[PDB]
Amino acid sequence: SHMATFVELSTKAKMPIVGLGTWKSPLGKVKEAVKVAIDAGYRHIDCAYVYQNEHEVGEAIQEKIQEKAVKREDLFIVSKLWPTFFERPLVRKAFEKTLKDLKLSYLDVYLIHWPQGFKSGDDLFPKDDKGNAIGGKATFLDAWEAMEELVDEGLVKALGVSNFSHFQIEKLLNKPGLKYKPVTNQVECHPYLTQEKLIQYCHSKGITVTAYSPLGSPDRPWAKPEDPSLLEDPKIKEIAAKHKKTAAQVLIRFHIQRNVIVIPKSVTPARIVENIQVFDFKLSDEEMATILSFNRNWRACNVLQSSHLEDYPFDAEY
Ligand SMILES: NC(=O)c1ccc[n+]([C@@H]2O[C@H](COP(=O)([O-])OP(=O)(O)OC[C@H]3O[C@@H](n4cnc5c(N)ncnc54)[C@H](OP(=O)(O)O)[C@@H]3O)[C@@H](O)[C@H]2O)c1
Repeated sequence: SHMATFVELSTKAKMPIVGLGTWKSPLGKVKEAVKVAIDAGYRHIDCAYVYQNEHEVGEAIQEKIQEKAVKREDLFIVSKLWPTFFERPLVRKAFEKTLKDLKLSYLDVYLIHWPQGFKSGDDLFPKDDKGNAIGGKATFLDAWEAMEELVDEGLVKALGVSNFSHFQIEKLLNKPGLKYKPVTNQVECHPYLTQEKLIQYCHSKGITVTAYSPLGSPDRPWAKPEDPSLLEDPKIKEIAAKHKKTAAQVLIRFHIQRNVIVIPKSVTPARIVENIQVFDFKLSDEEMATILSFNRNWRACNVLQSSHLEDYPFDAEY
């Protein structure tokens, strides 16, 4: 039986430092994966409207509660608002659909998924006549305002952001009449993209960081063979064997020792268990410095090249 360390948020709520990622987890597999994760000791699940698997995640959560395998109060469920729903009435609708699918009465954290607003309508990925993303009417500051109302009504415990640069976080914090501060910024992070400056900034403002794609998202559709590959990095593997651990476990531990929340995804039962077995070893200061030195400023997940729209996050240095 396993328990992930708590990272305290600015609201005093406790966020498990390891959670389960659910992106690309297919229907027919994610239910069992969540069941396995909960049995193994995971209490933090990372979800999203756009992953379109939340109802299956909801079933597994409900069945485990009925089973008395776990209590709601000890689960930590995160989902995300997709940018085609930034317009106020759509925030509540998308949120409601997420909450129904998940079979919950509240979410622990609700994130802005991506800072650029997209055209509303039936398409989740609106493009023009070329494959160019079409922007929306509402900005992420508009969406936030509607999201704050969710917190006022007890439906969500805390808010956060995903894929924000420090400029965009600045914009959020400086917003007039801000009711709630983000408790986390969820961003890609791993040894090829160390986010030293972004992490430094977020921490200085009492904002935690959640590391996504910590294994380098090998199952991402657009992966190319020549693309750098963290799980096969001989230097990572060599630090692993010294601790009698797998590479995946080092990659996960790396975030833990920087106090960064981390959410590796798997639908494979043995890997789900292996991924939370990371509290029984410690990387030395030297080993941490070596891994930090692998930074390549490489983004595994950067399929959105919508730099024509305002608030493209990745043009900024951090
Ligand atoms: N914009 C955003 O906010 C955003 C973007 C991307 C991801 N995320 C979140 O972060 C989560 C994690 O990122 P990600 O899904 O991109 O990828 P990732 O967790 O870095 O890697 C997932 C891949 O690694 C494999 N894997 C898992 N554990 C392994 C192990 N112990 N040994 C070997 N292979 C292993 C998985 O295989 P199997 O599943 O087949 O075992 C899957 O192919 C996502 O699921 C999502 O919740 C958020």
